[PDB]
Amino acid sequence: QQSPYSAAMAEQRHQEWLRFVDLLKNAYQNDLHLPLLNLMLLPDEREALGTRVRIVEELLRGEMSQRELKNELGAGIAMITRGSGYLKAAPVELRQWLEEVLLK
Amino acid sequence: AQQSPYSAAMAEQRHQEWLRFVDLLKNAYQNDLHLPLLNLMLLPDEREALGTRVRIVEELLRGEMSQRELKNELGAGIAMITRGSGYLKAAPVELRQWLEEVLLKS
Ligand SMILES: O=C(O)Cc1c[nH]c2ccccc12
Ligand SMILES: O=C(O)Cc1c[nH]c2ccccc12
Repeated sequence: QQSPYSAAMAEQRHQEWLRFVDLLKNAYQNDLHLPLLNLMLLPDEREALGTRVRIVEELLRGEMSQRELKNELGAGIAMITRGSGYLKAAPVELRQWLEEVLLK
Repeated sequence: AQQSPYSAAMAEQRHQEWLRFVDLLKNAYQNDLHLPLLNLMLLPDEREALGTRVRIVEELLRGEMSQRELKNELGAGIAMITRGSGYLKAAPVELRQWLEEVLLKS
């Protein structure tokens, strides 16, 4: 069970995360998101984000086989399992929107 | 061409994929879906790293925190500070100046 120490540190990390999220929100409103994201994310991390969008899209579409996900997107079985679990755990508003925007 | 066709084709596919992510997140913010989208797209440790990198950038721009404090408070050793400082130097000055206004506002 978490202690006051661990709870304090977790809340501090949460606030730091929200500060990043808000900084990026504002960057988008001032057309500075692209250079901000180049500063805050390494190239391989940006590549991972682009690929993960594809994985999510293709999991929702349901047409690509597991072998095709691996060959085309580099997503092996464990990554598909994790990604599927993230989708299942996402709030309904996010899943509905992703279906609307990624499969349109 | 700057790159051979194999490398160029893969780079342009990655670029298109990146822009798709950027646009998706742009719209998520507008729809108040940014938090769940980022929880889907980033692992917990990756989210923590982004929170910490904001603090490193802030403290590098502020100039007050020492090298030892950067390591002991923010996990940033000498090499990481050098890398981060290099990213700031490479960024457009417009971004740097905006970061100073936002992050050092107080
Ligand atoms: O260089 C790294 O290890 C990751 C990284 C990406 N953007 C940064 C900004 C400040 C400090 C570290 C990083
Ligand atoms: O599970 C991972 O290794 C990384 C990851 C985070 N969000 C994802 C969405 C889809 C596929 C993989 C990931």
